Amino acid sequence: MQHITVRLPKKARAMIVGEITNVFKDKYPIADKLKVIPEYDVIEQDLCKLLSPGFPKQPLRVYKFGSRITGIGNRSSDLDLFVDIGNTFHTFEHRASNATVAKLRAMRKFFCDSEDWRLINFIEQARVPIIKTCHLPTGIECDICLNSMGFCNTNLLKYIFESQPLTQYMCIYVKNWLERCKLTEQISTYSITLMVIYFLQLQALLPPIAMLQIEDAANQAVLVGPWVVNFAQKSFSELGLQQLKATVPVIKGFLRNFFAYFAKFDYEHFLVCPYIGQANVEIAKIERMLHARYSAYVSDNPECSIQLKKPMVVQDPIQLNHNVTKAVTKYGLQTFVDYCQQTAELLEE
RNA sequence: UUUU
Repeated sequence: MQHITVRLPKKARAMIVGEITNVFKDKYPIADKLKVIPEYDVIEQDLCKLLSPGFPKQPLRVYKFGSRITGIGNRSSDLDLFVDIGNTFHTFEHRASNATVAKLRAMRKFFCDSEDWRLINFIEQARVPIIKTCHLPTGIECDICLNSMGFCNTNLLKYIFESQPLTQYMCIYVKNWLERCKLTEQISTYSITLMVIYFLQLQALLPPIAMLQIEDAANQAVLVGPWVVNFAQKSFSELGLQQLKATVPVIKGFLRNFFAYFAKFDYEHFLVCPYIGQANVEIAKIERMLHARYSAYVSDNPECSIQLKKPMVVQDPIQLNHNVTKAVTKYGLQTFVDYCQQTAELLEE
């Protein structure tokens, strides 16, 4: 039924037509508090204590990432953890190597055997293989991986959210909207975070990521494989970008325009592109617009170019070969677009 | 297809 709009779910409708204050009165203070709590040090220490003996004579470092750490989490959020065993931080594996899978396999029995951890799932077939486990002393669910890129984009999001808090409020709202619309199986919280970032770049409220990664005498790249993962941490004052105070009216107006924008976006020809950060970035052109390391990387890993023959293209701003929405279907996109359209209408005054 |  491509000729009928998919009706916005009632659970979402009640939240939209409900006051914007109710959305945040509790959620923003909680999310900001959860960026740093002492439980995370316990988890870190316990994870090192656990795994060290299993990898003697190898450096071991734990890096926390994901929605808790960036400031859009809630009490039921997982904590994402990158375990770096043997200085793997700067190694990129689009799909895990057999050596990486072997390390993850060896880690599994440690969580099983420890009374401090409940093994929930062992997912070795994923693009980013993970161990899902509950840290029992704190009750916090942890996703443990061997891939540094999530930590890298977390540090970027943190800089963005701290410099321009409107971004953080918007991501908390749209995260909740996605859950109430039952879209999470297709569109992740991370995907819509990038969409918020791109929308605000178009409003001159956030920099293009590429502009933060100019390579010259004063700035060199931190490379994870071919990807530039660092960025200049300049004040927005120096970048020439205004910094807004989030108020309920300001937030509501930006959300209305956000949903209006993605309701009318031409997903057939354009991609959401926070790297470039400019309007109307063509799917047909993006691959020729990236740094020379991208072309070299694909030339030597030809099945690892960005997947552009997909209904919806949202490019990760650091892992430039990753369309984070590659799993969205034609009907999933129609659903999202229809929900955006109806949400924009309900936010009008 | 499963982290971000």
